Amino acid sequence: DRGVFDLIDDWLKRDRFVFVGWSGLLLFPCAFLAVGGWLTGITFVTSWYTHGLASSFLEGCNFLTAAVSTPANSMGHSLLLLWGPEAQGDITRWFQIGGLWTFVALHGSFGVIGFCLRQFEIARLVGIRPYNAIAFSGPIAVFVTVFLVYPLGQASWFFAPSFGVAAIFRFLLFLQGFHNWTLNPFHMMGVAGILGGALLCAIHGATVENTLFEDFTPTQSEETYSMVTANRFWSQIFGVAFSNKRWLHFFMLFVPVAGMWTSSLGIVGLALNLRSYDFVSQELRAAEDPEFETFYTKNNLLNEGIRSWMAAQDQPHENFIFPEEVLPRGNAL
Amino acid sequence: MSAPNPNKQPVELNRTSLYWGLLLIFVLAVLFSSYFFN
Amino acid sequence: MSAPNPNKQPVELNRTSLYWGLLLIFVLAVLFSSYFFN
Amino acid sequence: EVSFGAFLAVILGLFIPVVFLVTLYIQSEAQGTATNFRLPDKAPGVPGDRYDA
Amino acid sequence: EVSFGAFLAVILGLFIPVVFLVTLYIQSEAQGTATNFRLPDKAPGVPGDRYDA
Amino acid sequence: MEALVYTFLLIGTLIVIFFAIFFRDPPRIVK
Amino acid sequence: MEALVYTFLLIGTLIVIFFAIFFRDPPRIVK
Amino acid sequence: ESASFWEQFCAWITSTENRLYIGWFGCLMFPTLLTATSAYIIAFIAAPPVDIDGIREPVAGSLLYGNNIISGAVVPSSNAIGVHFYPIWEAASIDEWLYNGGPYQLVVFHFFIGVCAYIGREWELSYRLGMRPWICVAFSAPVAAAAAVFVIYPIGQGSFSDGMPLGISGTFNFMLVFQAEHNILMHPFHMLGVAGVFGGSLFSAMHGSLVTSSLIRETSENESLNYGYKFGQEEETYNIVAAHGYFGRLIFQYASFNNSRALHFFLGAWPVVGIWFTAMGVATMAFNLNGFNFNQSVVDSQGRVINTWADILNRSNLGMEVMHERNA
Amino acid sequence: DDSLGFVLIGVTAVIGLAWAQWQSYQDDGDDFFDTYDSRRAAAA
Amino acid sequence: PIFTFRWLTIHALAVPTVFFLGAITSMQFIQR
Amino acid sequence: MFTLKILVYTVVIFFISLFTFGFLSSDPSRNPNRKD
Amino acid sequence: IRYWIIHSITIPSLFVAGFLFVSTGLAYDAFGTPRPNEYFTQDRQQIPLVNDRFSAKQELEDLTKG
Amino acid sequence: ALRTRLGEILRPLNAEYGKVAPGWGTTSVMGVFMALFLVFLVIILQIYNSSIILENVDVDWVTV
Amino acid sequence: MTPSLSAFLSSVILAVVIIVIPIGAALVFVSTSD
Ligand SMILES: C=Cc1c(C)c2cc3nc(c4c5[nH]c(cc6nc(cc1[nH]2)C(C)=C6CC)c(C)c5C(=O)[C@@H]4C(=O)OC)[C@@H](CCC(=O)OC/C=C(\C)CCC[C@H](C)CCC[C@H](C)CCCC(C)C)[C@@H]3C
Ligand SMILES: CC(C)=CCC/C(C)=C/CC/C(C)=C/CC/C(C)=C/CC/C(C)=C/CC/C(C)=C/CC/C(C)=C/CC/C(C)=C/CC/C(C)=C/CC1=CC(=O)C(C)=C(C)C1=O
Ligand SMILES: CCCCCCCCCCCCCCCC(=O)OC[C@H](COP(=O)(O)OC[C@@H](O)CO)OC(=O)CCCCCCCCCCCCCCC
Ligand SMILES: CC1=C(/C=C/C(C)=C/C=C/C(C)=C/C=C/C=C(C)/C=C/C=C(C)/C=C/C2=C(C)CCCC2(C)C)C(C)(C)CCC1
Ligand SMILES: [Fe+2]
Repeated sequence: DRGVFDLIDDWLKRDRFVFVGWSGLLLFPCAFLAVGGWLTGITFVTSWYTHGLASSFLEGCNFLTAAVSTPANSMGHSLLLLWGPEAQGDITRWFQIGGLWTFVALHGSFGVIGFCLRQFEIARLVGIRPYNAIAFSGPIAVFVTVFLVYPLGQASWFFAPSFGVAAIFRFLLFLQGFHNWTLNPFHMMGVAGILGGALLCAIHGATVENTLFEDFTPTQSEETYSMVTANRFWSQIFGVAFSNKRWLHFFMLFVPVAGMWTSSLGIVGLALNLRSYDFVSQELRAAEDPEFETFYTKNNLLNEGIRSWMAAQDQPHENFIFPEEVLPRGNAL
Repeated sequence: MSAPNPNKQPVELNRTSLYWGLLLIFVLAVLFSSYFFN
Repeated sequence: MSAPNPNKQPVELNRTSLYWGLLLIFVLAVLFSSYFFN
Repeated sequence: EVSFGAFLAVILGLFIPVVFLVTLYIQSEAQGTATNFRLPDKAPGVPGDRYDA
Repeated sequence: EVSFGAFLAVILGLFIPVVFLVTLYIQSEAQGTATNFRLPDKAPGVPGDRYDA
Repeated sequence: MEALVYTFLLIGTLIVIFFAIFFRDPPRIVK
Repeated sequence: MEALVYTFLLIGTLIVIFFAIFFRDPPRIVK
Repeated sequence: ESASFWEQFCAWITSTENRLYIGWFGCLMFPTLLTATSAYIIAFIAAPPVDIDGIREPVAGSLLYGNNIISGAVVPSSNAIGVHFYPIWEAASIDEWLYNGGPYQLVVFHFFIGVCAYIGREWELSYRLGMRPWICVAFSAPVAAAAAVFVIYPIGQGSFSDGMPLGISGTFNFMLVFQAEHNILMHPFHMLGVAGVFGGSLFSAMHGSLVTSSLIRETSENESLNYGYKFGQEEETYNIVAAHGYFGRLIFQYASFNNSRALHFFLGAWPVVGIWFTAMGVATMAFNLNGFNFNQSVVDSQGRVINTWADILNRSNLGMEVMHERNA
Repeated sequence: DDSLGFVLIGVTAVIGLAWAQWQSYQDDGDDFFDTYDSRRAAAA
Repeated sequence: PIFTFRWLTIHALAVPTVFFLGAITSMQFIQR
Repeated sequence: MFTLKILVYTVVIFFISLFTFGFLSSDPSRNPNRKD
Repeated sequence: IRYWIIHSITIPSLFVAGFLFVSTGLAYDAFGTPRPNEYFTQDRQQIPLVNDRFSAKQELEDLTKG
Repeated sequence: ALRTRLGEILRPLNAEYGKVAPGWGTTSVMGVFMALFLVFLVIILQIYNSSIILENVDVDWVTV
Repeated sequence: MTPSLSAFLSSVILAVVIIVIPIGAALVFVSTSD
């Protein structure tokens, strides 16, 4: 248009094979480095000096067991920059101390910021409301709390999840054994939103496909399915039914997104070990009365079994020499 | 200045929204009562 | 029959009656709290 | 010895009638009948005009 | 030991928002805006017509 | 005392569900 | 916590009195 | 010439004017589901502890016996019963019936019959209303998951004590014991189920935000936009081309599901197929076809075992397993 | 009662006679050539 | 050679992918 | 108890027979596209 | 067709370069990944873990030597 | 609208609604201060993170 | 000037020199060209 800023603005918003925009200056390099850094780590970089594990394709791992493992516990919450005082420019030592994890997590953090900015930018360019950006704040809150806020409250980056399939599976059982994360009401609200979102996806797609009108042309001014028939069906099957199409689609937004946001609030509490581990009255009752036993008390026994049997190898920086007599067993109870 | 305020608006809450609110509050109480009591 | 009921009537409570009820309930609570607590 | 039942008697014995009076007045404001400075009902269900009008 | 403050948390945590929702709906019924099966507002402060007249 | 509160909460939830089913806003088709 | 309840009740009564005085229904003379 | 009583009964049962449709499938659904509902409520509120293990150590599951809503459950049947049919009339006393976990069998069997009849009832109402009958196929996936978790896993393991308890903490206990014994996390079918559930939430939020974003202006300022849609209207309530252009520019030039039919088919199909596969994974793990075992997969030149993340997962599984196998 | 088969036989008889009463005034003797029978004699 | 966006972007993905694919293939011939 | 078994048996058989004889009562005709 | 004939030589060149990067052991030295014969040494039978933050570079060098 | 003694006093402070500097104004100076603020925030973060270790600065609890 | 401080200064200079300035110059060139 007028100035040099206007030509750059016109070039970035030009209709090409992939939209760039101003957010693409932040999204495209950060997302490419995070994904490229993750693919580099699962292929070549080991976790031998941080976890005592082999976690790369070079060492014999497959796609399920390879991971970009977290830094060593001695690193603390260091940013672990390549030029930082830990690696001092040595990229080989940087890979061995787990600096690739902070590389993927930090560039991935600015990647999801750039993607949400991209959602805002395209919505303003097309001219629609920015509800996709609000819906993406759910995954942003989950990524920020789990991969950044939770290790920042813990001892080090070591206790964050590692970028891998089986490594994430360990992180699930770690938070169950150490925090009783299933008993947290914030995770329960998260399960309700995520399972409810899958229900809403299945039930809405089936209803539209089955209340279809006998005739989708892209420029169809009329609706392709009968809302009256769909409302009549679910009112007699379930008792209640949607009657507003706009409320039905806000609800499809709200339920899974609120599940991500509610579970993220509990992870923040888990960062400071403010966990919902026990019911004190039920724990006191089982102490005085050994015959007393509920499913919650049986679960706390399994949490003790998780903690003591993994701690020797899950946290190798600490020695944790546990003899067989102190290892909890249901047999010798 | 003790004049009729033009920004005054009526407030609505239809029966569906009332049922959603009652269900949300009752289910939240059901979920959090065990944690509050212990 | 589910006809429109002609005996339906609106219910009225002016601000003076609201203030009288609030004063009565608060004063009754003030009077009886000492006896309930002991 | 904080009597637990006595606390609920004071709280719920105050909250519930206050709520009932507040709810009655608010729907009275919506119907335009929350003032005593208005004429008697013109018709069944139709409140009279206010004195200021 | 019955946690005294926990009883108020369950009771007042349930009663107060239920009261707020019930009070909002009742005054909405007085204004004829407590149904979603009505047209949008024809004017500011004037609710739209119901679908069945 | 706690079990009474739990039972009251669950029964109240079921009452709310009953009212939401049978005393719902009747759907009217726009003309 | 009994004294807290007593103080809350007395202050609430005074608040109700304040609202009844200064936010009363304004008297209008009929014409 | 008068109408027979059976004709009036058939007219009332299959009537579309009832507030809740009954139908012939509902003739099985309503008494079974109301039986299981009242029995579950009674057993949840007040029921004596059930000796699930079979060795005279009972587990309390009712509210009146000292547990809350989270820890409350209808405890599964006793290990002494196994997969034996245990009705209330085959027990010597009501006390012995409640001691052996009979309420679990009653509630589970009535609930299973009720949800199968619910599938049939969904088809039935779809038939009476003249619509396409595949909502019941979509509901067949959570029904399959419930069947695998309540009936089929006890069949494979040989005891209804191994079924999922009808409670929250009991569900978590079932999940932990199942992971310890079968490694469901490393099963490909549970990966497909997690992909289905995560993707279903993604697609639900995506579709909802896309429709909510492109709503056509029909209301005034700060009024709820939901009044812009009229129930029974023919015209579209949102701008489909604007949402398609946004979704196209979001990822790559032409990626929007331009045909809404296949978009909604994909929405209805993805989590249903995922839940089908995770139900079949749970059902196949009942017969000891466990998940992937990548234990001791990395060794050095001298034969020493280098652990992987699967080894740490196995250590967690071993801890849960040794705390579950009470004097094996 | 005693052998539990009379409960089975007795109940399906009672509902069976009600169904047979409905079936009596059904003009289904003639055979149709269609995917389903749309003929249902509703008395009232 | 140099397109405005396309040549640099698709070569930023294709060049490391083929190099990685050759590296993955060589790992299958390592005896451990 | 034998009486409870008798009552449950007759209730179950009653509802099953309702289902069975209802689906035999010309069910495919009970559809809105019925040809008169 | 001119770009196809240069892709016919560069794609095999890049695939061979990735193949030789692993088969010659250059991938182990570049990334610090230990070979199967150097997970443990004669003087170190335990898992080599970094115990200090700011001496991590020196600690890795006095432990991976030889 | 009501005119008060304090309202007449504060009147020139709210009398410049919609007044702008034409064009880009002082955006170039603002971007420099934003860039300097970003570098400053990274410095004090890396000092706290011990990614920058200064000469006589020890990030630990101090006495007196 | 400690090695960590010098490394930080080199990182800032490097980011400006090989990331911000080349991308901005390329953007200006392709915006004026196209
Ligand atoms: C595990 C589950 C999961 C995954 C993998 C996922 C993935 C995705 N969702 C997206 C979108 C969305 N997801 C949404 C809601 C949801 N998403 C959910 C769950 C998920 N969503 C749930 C549960 C919801 C419901 C609230 C919405 C509303 C959107 C979108 O609008 C967006 C979209 O367009 O979808 C069509 C895309 C973001 C693209 C992007 O940022 O590119 C840029 C690339 C970046 C930023 C790189 C990220 C780097 C990450 C953070 C760290 C590195 C990770 C490694 C590369 C891989 C590690 C893998 C191991 C851990 C196993 C991507 C396909
Ligand atoms: C004695 C007793 C009772 C004992 C029981 C003990 C016990 C186990 C108690 C249960 C406790 C309990 C309820 C726990 C749950 C607590 C908990 C986790 C609460 C979550 C709270 C919360 C705030 C979570 C945040 C996430 C969130 C918002 C989740 C909400 C999930 C939710 C309600 C989803 C909707 C589910 C659902 C069934 C929707 C179907 C909608 C439907 C009918 C659509 C059909 C339809 C489709 C169409 O396409 C069209 C077109 C039309 C027209 C149409 O109609
Ligand atoms: C689960 C169980 C739920 C139970 C909830 C219980 C709700 C019960 C609440 C109702 C009682 C309160 C309603 C009063 C509301 C009220 O009083 O309104 C005043 C009302 C005004 O009458 P009008 O006919 O003018 O009112 C027109 C309408 O506006 C009234 O609705 O007169 C009366 O009701 C007559 C009784 C006079 C009573 C005077 C009492 C004042 C006593 C003094 C106060 C104490 C001060 C002491 C100082 C020493
Ligand atoms: C870290 C780092 C960095 C970065 C780097 C990068 C950026 C990289 C990239 C990388 C990359 C970028 C790579 C890639 C790779 C790829 C691959 C590895 C692929 C593979 C593939 C495959 C394997 C496939 C498969 C399949 C599927 C998936 C489906 C269908 C079937 C098939 C089979 C075909 C730097 C330098 C800055 C420095 C610092 C450090
Ligand atoms: Fe839709």
